[PDB]
Amino acid sequence: KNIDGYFKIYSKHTPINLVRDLPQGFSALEPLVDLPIGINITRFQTLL
Amino acid sequence: GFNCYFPLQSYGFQPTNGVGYQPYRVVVLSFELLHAPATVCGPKKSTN
Repeated sequence: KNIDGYFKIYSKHTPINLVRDLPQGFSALEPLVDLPIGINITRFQTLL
Repeated sequence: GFNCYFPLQSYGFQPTNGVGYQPYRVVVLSFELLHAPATVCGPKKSTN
């Protein structure tokens, strides 16, 4: 989330056992980091 | 040539120069505020 010039990141690693699709289980993401960057954001792209 | 001079001069920093011709190192600290959140701040005191 980019709010008020801060980029929030929340995250959760989780051990799974499937070949495809999202699991069914509920689990809440915790605050990872929070960055005071000030920039506007409208698009993004993944790095591989 | 005449009317056509190289634009830079070099200082004659002899050790026996009068004080007006001694070298001085200078630093200029320029502060600024934008709409980005503040990131440089003075230290905060704690009581016991």
